[PDB]
Amino acid sequence: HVKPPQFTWAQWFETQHINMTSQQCTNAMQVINNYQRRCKNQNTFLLTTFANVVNVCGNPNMTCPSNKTRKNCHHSGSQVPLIHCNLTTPSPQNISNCRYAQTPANMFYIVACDNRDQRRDPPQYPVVPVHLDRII
Repeated sequence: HVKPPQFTWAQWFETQHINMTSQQCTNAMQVINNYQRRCKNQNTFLLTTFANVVNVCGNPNMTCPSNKTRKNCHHSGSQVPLIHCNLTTPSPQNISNCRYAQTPANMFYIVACDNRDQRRDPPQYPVVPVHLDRII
């Protein structure tokens, strides 16, 4: 996974998975895609707060289903409302014209968390989410 350089991993997590800037996937995805310079095939927005995800980082460590040598993952405990956005119409030379479907659900999630970026993440949160590993 890669991010634009002005973001820490936690900031990028928040941009991709928390700050759904419209309740409509096509609009919300414009932000992510404009930053990544491509249309993502799929993306999940969790209808939860960043603070709530930080607190999930405090749940017991577990193996990450997507990256099995990693043990920095944490299960949400409870289901949360979320929205899955799926690309319906690619437009790689004009990202603004990508269109998405959306699928609401209530599901558990598994997040990878790490120590914050020393220089650029706020000291408020020593431990931050960095990857949305799995939805279940």
